Amino acid sequence: GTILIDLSPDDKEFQSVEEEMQSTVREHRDGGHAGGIFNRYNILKIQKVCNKKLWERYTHRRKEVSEENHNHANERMLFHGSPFVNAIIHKGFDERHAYIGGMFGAGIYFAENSSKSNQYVYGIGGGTGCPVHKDRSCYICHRQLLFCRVTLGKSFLQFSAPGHHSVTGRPSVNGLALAEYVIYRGEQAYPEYLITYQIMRPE
Amino acid sequence: GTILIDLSPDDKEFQSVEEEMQSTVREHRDGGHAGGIFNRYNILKIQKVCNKKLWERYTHRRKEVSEENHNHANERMLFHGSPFVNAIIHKGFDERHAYIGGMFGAGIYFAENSSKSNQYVYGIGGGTGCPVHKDRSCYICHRQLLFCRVTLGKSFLQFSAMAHSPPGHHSVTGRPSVNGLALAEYVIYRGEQAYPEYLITYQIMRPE
Ligand SMILES: C[C@]1(c2ccc(-c3nc4ccccc4c(=O)[nH]3)cc2)NC(=O)NC1=O
Ligand SMILES: C[C@]1(c2ccc(-c3nc4ccccc4c(=O)[nH]3)cc2)NC(=O)NC1=O
Ligand SMILES: [Zn+2]
Ligand SMILES: [Zn+2]
Repeated sequence: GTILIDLSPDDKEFQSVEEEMQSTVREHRDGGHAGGIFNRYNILKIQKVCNKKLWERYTHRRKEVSEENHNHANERMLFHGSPFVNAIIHKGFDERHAYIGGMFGAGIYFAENSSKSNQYVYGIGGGTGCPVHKDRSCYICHRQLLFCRVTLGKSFLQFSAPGHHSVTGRPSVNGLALAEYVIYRGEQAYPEYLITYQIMRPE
Repeated sequence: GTILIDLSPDDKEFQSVEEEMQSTVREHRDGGHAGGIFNRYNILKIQKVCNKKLWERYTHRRKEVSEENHNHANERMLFHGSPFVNAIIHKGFDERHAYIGGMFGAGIYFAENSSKSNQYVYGIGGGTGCPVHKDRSCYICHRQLLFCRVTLGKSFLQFSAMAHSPPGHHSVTGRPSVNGLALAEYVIYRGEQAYPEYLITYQIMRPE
């Protein structure tokens, strides 16, 4: 089903996805333990992820949700990082992609902060870091994030210090952090862009 | 200078800290008024607090106390709840964090019962409860406690009915004399005598 199409760096679509990726980088309270130390990325590639059957699975679920929420899908574009980005662009999101111990309750997690999703590229907590150097802050190995179309519908607003289709994990302390979100059905997200980058060591 | 490092639920360090939380829940004489009604917590996250500077400030004070007490720091792990948990992990403890009207005197209070420290998450007596529902028994909103390394030194034993250190003492141990299920509470006078080692984020859990 799945084909990847390169966006040229000169394409406006490449440029708006890049800018979203760069501009939603923030400092993390772990000092970069999980995701490494950086303020921006070297963007290597941006690919549109085209799969007709996964896309129809998304629009169909989107429909159902809009119709349970006064015609409002409450659709966002959000980041997702995972060691399973390959399975996801081929087979779609599903239960095995759910973060069981997630801070806002078991489900599939998405972030407004690209740098938050970056923390999960090598697994929970950055796991053991890159597979080549075991370096969570590796500046050499290439990473991927997905920039995804997510249907939130009626979102349960949860604060950190049934009748809902998602949870919004609002930040409270950390007046720097953006929102995180959780869906319970894989069909409510579609992995539209695949972004290959390095994190860049600061000056 | 503070960094917070997540511990994994599979880490035995995570597990020891959680069990310390859970196993020290008790009934309170307020029926849950200040801290809410619960028998256990839902632990969302445990982070180690790393800050090289506050840590040296802690150990320098501990050595002093230890020496003044015949080489016994009398160091414990104790809970602390406070609306200012975020400041404390950055700045450490100082006299801003002293409960002036505390039962065992003006100073900085620590509990062996996690549920006792939980009564202070939203202020003394639980203030007006969570910032969003104004509900002191809120089962939805996230709370944080600190589990801290605390130097007692020579501790003055004070019995209860339930500023400046006492004469040549480095702390007070407050021991409830009526209720023997209640565990001890402690007071220090110097912020440097405590280090916030873990930050635990949790919800109290509704019982059935
Ligand atoms: C590796 C895996 C997992 C866990 C969490 C995340 C993840 N968690 C997040 C939490 C907050 C914000 C973003 C993310 C995010 O982009 N990704 C990704 C994959 N853990 C798991 O049980 N299934 C997964 O797919
Ligand atoms: C809010 C504040 C305060 C007062 C009491 C407590 C507190 N009091 C306790 C008393 C007994 C046992 C534990 C605690 C405990 O964990 N925390 C914490 C903060 N009052 C204050 O003057 N400074 C504070 O930080
Ligand atoms: Zn590497
Ligand atoms: Zn609340």
